[PDB]
Amino acid sequence: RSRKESYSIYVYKVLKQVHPDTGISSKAMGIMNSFVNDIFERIAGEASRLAHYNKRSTITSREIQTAVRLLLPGELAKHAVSEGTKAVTKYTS
Amino acid sequence: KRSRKESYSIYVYKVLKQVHPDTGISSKAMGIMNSFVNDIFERIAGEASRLAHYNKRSTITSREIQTAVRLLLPGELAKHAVSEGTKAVTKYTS
Amino acid sequence: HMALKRINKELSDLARDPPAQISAGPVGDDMFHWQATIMGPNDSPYQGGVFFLTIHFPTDYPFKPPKVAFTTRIYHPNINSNGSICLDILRSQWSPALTISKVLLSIASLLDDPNPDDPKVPEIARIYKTDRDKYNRISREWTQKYAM
Amino acid sequence: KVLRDNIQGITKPAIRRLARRGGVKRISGLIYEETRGVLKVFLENVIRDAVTYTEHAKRKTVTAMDVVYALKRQGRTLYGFGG
Amino acid sequence: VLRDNIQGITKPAIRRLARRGGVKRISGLIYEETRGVLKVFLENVIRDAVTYTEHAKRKTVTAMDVVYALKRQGRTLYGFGG
Amino acid sequence: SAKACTRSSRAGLQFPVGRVHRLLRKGNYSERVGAGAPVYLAAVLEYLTAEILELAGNAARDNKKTRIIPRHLQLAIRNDEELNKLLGRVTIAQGGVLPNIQAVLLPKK
Amino acid sequence: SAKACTRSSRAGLQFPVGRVHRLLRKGNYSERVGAGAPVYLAAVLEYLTAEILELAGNAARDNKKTRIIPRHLQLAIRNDEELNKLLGRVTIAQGGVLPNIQAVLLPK
Amino acid sequence: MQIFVKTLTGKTITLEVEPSDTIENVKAKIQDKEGIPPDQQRLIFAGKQLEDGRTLSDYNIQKESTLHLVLRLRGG
Amino acid sequence: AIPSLSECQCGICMEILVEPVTLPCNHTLCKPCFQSTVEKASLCCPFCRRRVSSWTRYHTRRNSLVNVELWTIIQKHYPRECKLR
Amino acid sequence: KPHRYRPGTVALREIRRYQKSTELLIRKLPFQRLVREIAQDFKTDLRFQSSAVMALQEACEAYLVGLFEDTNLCAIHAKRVTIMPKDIQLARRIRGERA
Amino acid sequence: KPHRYRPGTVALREIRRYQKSTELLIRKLPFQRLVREIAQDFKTDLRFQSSAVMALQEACEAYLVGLFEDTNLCAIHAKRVTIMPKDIQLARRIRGERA
DNA sequence: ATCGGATGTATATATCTGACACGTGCCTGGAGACTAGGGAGTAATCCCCTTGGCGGTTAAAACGCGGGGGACAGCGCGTACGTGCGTTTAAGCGGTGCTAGAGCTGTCTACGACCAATTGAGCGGCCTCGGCACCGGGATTCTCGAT
DNA sequence: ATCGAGAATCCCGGTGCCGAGGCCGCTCAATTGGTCGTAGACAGCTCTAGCACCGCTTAAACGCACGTACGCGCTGTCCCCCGCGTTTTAACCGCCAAGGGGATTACTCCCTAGTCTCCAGGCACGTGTCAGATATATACATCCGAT
Ligand SMILES: [Zn+2]
Ligand SMILES: [Zn+2]
Repeated sequence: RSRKESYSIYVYKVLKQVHPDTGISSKAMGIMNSFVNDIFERIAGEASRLAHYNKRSTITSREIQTAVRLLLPGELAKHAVSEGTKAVTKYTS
Repeated sequence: KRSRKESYSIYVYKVLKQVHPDTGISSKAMGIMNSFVNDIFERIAGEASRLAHYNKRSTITSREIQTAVRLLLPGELAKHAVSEGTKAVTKYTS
Repeated sequence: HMALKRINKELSDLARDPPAQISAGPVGDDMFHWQATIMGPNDSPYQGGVFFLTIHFPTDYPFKPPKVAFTTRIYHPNINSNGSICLDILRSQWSPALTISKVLLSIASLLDDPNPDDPKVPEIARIYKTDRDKYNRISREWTQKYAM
Repeated sequence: KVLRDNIQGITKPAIRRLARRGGVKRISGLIYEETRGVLKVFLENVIRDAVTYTEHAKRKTVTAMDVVYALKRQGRTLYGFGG
Repeated sequence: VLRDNIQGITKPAIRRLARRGGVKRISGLIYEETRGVLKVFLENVIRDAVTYTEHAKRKTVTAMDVVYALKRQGRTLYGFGG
Repeated sequence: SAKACTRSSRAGLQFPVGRVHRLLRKGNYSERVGAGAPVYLAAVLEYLTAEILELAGNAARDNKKTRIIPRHLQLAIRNDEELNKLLGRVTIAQGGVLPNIQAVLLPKK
Repeated sequence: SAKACTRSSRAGLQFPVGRVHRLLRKGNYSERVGAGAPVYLAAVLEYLTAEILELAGNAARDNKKTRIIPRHLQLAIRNDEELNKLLGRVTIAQGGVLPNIQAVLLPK
Repeated sequence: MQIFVKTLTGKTITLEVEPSDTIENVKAKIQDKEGIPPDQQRLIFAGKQLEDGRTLSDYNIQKESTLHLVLRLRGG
Repeated sequence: AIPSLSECQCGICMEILVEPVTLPCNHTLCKPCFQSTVEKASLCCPFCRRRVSSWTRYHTRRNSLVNVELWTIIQKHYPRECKLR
Repeated sequence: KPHRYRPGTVALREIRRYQKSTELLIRKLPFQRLVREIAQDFKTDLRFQSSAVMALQEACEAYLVGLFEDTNLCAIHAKRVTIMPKDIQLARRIRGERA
Repeated sequence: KPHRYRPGTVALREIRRYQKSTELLIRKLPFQRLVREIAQDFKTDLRFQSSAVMALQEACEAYLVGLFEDTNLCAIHAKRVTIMPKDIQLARRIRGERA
């Protein structure tokens, strides 16, 4: 057989972190996988276009931040930027 | 002097002289044609790159470009563009 | 197949009224292969020049152009040593309505005067555009020792 | 094994059911033919791209991923079938 | 500083746009709605334009930023670059 | 940070970071990929997933169930304002539609 | 075809094969680019450009002008079903709109 | 004095020359016998390209030394 | 009147017209030659060298390439020529 | 003597019931036969995965539901409760599907 | 005694005139000032290239012309000749700009 | 404004079944250490173009008035669609059999990436003359009040 | 059905100006030649599931009849855009002047790709059990005719 990667265990961990009691079915799990893939592809493509637009050749954190500010609506954009910068700051030290 | 900026101006002018032997074209129309060519190039190249990534391939072969042309263009432009591309490749390889 | 009949009419057209200073014919049984002889035009630096060339007919004619090659040696900016010829009608401006007589007379016209916009050989091209006399005498000691 | 006039399989009660889900109280008598035509056009548009996708890969069975991908290209992203 | 400038989109300047669009008769309340929707559309485009400008550590909104924002929104524009 | 634990645990994230890095490398997005991009991207993905899961769990608890079915996801996405705009073009399988009837069609008083 | 001549003329095209090849290779589309892709892509682009320009020139001649201007481009694009379908969302600067008045508004 | 050369065609042409001769003159001799112009000729001595200005004795060409030839093919 | 027998033959294949196609540049050639040219030639009229691509795109959807009246004339007036095809 | 509802309340009850459920609203076999007919019209001798047919049916049902919602909005805007083919045509024209 | 055109024959003349020309319809400086106001609302002390302002004006004019075309179509559908705010709202709702 | 049937929907209880949550083997992908070089950060300079200001002139906007055409409400007709019942049709479910085609593995050969010398295609700057903009006069054609 | 006056639009001829097309100098990117590592083309084998058939329920579809309520045409009222004339406001053009920051260049350093080694995190497979669906029997909200 061939191993097929997925975001299953991580989404289950997040669900248990938020709602320790409720479960999740298989169809909802596939829907969440598709949603995560779609958002990933959108943000990565926007970051790539932004990097190419400024005659650059790398994707740093700021390109991802600008892509997030472009894509997500207002309040979601602010919360996502705050979470991302917090994670990067905690990671770098 | 100013750094070199590339454009499709001279080739579009050559094609225009090939179609209409005695018709000129303004600057704004040149800019519009340049933008149109760039946009279509970006569309076809991006679709072909995706479709190559789709089947775990690594090369953008003329098959991928042909499929992207069949997808993006409408009914008749698809057939004519495919025929022209096949003609060009056949004449180039031999 | 269908091109064989077209070759028949082209041969008949060459037969009834052959053009001036040029004559072509098939070497063997197959009508695809042809060879032709061309004289040096009077208003040219190739006086008394005799040249031979070969013609290849693709299986899809006239929808595709035929191939030409100089089996002899000639000095010209638009012809290489091996005999390859770079003219517009051969590969870029070829149409099915054209005939072998037309391409032969176009070749003769090129031999009358060169085309400097698209030189196949650039060194003799800059030699020719430098001054006329150098091209003159180089064509001299090329044509009276190769053509004759 | 040819097929004919299978569009009649989308009967009047089925279109009535769809409109009832949509939020429609009263339905005219000429809606059904228009609905069938619209559905046929949409199916042709999606299936052409799906068949192109499954033909580029040198296969003979259309895969659900191909349909998902044709829908995504056409502008109607679909969730729940992979990707 | 500027304030109360949406009134610059004058009543004849909206009548002319409607005339180009193919409108024969115009009600007396169209102008306010048109001003509102125009302001919303401008705000939506200019936000992305300013974000593009701010990313490049610049201070001038070039035409390329506006063209890129319009292309992102799905309203591709021809003539000013690309 | 400590620079001794796993990368995902080091950043405080539950989503993988190495997998995101590999996807960025092999995704043909840029010739080079920075060392801080995967962390930011994983944080954004995890936040969005957490928010949608919280709303779906709220809907499921409202409907007296212990599992999240696609209907709960559809309700959670549509009822919110930001998420609905984000997923405006997305169609959820087995999602149905929100209950709304125009006021004109209702019977008169 | 015989080698030892510029690439754009080997296939009979006018658009630059080399420039298209460089753009495809360094444009960050795929790891490797085949040797036949640029020729096909250049042929498609040249075909489309010729299609646009022929109709634009026809409209310009119909307008008693010997120079193509964006109004002629818009008239050529919007009067063809296939091209209008292709360039649906695109806005041509200084292109105007097609003449069209609804029959109901006409005087009776 | 004859020289063995592995040309592109592989044919070795017998001709009496001397190492003291210049490259231009031997190239002209080849053009007289083989027709290849001096610019088109490119003699190869142990993988080294010889300039036309110099002579054969500079790279020490000896009796029947196995050399190579490549034609500078531009066009055709 | 009636067209001459010699003038009617195709200028490409030197033989009678079958399913003739009338170009917008009022040049007539038989459908096999026209199809072979559009497949392999430079998408131009061989004689006057003008593009027919937009015309071909328009006419191929409605299947109006063939000239019905000239085809009827050639088959009725010269049936044996069509039979020997 | 027999009790029959006023014309209209049954439609409202069906609307309320049908906006709560999530199953599919078209019979499986006729839709499968129709999609097979279209496919074999495009390319002969084709085979279909079951999931592909299910995905096609789901997409078509969602699109039709959205179209009917827009048509109902148009019909109510025209000071009517019934939907007519001109409502569907206008909705398609505004959405830009047919231009 | 003075010659007055009937109400209706002048608007059609304006429609015929404006659908043939291509110049910009809104005045330049008021539009530029409004754009600068919005920009300073977003970020303070910005500068604008004239090409950017022209592009913004072109996009806005094209969008408004399209919106008025759809509004007129809806108004004609509603058995009227006058365009009303509800027409604009319905066209925007169907096009998906506000839902 | 009720009041009675009568109908459909909502609620409480047993049960049983298949999908979800968890446990285990393992192997492939991720982590750790080290090296080289180019991409990007930073400082400095130039000059392009953006902002600001004045004066004029005049095309466009603001305001007001008379009125006619269009929006909107009210009524009446009848026809098409909703609701219910009996009947015919084929969807739905289970069970079995067959093989075409998806999927995986092993060889290896030819296509594409890399690098260096080289030169001509294409870009920047100049210049000029013709195509288009503009003005002024006249011919042509819709428009409307009056017959 | 029409004739004619007032007004807008199209044609034609002459003058002028600025930008589009061609030319010259030059620099750098495409070309050509050669080498090398690996991607996919092909042959072969496995085995999954897509297709075809058959029988039995019974649920959804179909056709018909009755009635009513809503779509549509018609009329009447009134009020609000429209067309035109007059006055006020600021847009547009040409002009000058200052400097901010975009664009380019040189230098350096440190951040990431590439390679090798190693090991454990996640995937495939298997198993138990309980959450939800279904059947069955009451309780209540709601609708419609009749006072
Ligand atoms: Zn013929
Ligand atoms: Zn012709």
